[PDB]
Amino acid sequence: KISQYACQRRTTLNNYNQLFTDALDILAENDELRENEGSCLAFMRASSVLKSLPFPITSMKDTEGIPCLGDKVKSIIEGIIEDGESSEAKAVLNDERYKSFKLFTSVFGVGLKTAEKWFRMGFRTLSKIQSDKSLRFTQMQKAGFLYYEDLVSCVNRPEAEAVSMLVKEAVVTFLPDALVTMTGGFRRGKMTGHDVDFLITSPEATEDEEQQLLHKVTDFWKQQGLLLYCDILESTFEKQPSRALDHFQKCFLILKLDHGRVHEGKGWKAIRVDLVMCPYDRRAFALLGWTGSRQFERDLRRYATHERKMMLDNHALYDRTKRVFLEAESEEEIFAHLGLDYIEPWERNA
DNA sequence: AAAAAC
DNA sequence: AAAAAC
DNA sequence: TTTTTGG
Ligand SMILES: [Mg+2]
Ligand code: NA
Repeated sequence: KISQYACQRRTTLNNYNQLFTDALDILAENDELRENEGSCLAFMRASSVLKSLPFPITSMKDTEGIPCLGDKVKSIIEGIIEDGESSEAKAVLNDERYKSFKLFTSVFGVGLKTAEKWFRMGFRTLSKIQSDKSLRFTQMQKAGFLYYEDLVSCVNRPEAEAVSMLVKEAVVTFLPDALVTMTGGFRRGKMTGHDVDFLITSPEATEDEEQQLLHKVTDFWKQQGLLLYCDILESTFEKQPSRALDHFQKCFLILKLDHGRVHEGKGWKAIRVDLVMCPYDRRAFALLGWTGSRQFERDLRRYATHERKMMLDNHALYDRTKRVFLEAESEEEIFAHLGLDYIEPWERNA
């Protein structure tokens, strides 16, 4: 029997139903842009269960017993089996509101609100936006346009590994005992990604040392002419669990990666890097949260509430019946507390 | 406000 | 048919 | 959009 929760499935990078999940991913993106939460969530769950399957869907009998697939999803599956394409998703791909949303949000610093504001102002290309004498861009959007070609072209495992070394070298200069862990998609065994995420924690660090680290590291890169963009968000952490973002201290950077650190034109590459500074006692929760994937986390939180009367987030796990916070030194302990079998990072690609 | 994250 | 999906 | 409706 296949579970409706991504956290009770193994989802590797081997997808047998990519023609189906591409269509569902487009329809989900279309409902996410039109804000429609309900439909959007059902398509992501459908697309997610299909990625977990150890076989391709060739007939409608192949959908029997698979959760998450209702009358609409089955109609899209039946459409792809017949013509080999989705008329529903092809419609969305030719739709100007989607093309424009996909294009505008692809800029670093432009989200759903700016993309819609621009689409309603009659804009359809990034060229017309930059040429427009009236528009005023945020320091973030100015960075996003200035390094667009570098950011829109995915980062790879040699580059991510070159960034990891660079991050580690900067951190251990200020905190020798610091543990730096590459999270996100790369930790899930991905070959490519848009950014490289990191989790920094230090057992021997003082409270002042934890707060001043991201400033010490970013100014160090600024002095070396490597910092292209920087935004440090201060910690709001305590801790009341609620039914988003993390309260950990973090920063969103664009780093200059010299080609000589990887194995040309510029001699460097603009790379989007996220650094998350977390207290040592909360490290497993932060590592479980920043590893992802989005759907895996959503289902970990969903399973915890609905099947266990527990509240999980990036900071802690709370048992609602025992009225106590559950302590964990590893991701394996969080899974244990939840009553789940451990899922390896490269099996969380839901 | 809006954006940045899995 | 109506509602909640954390 | 899917699921649940006294499961
Ligand atoms: Mg990432
Ligand atoms: Na964006």
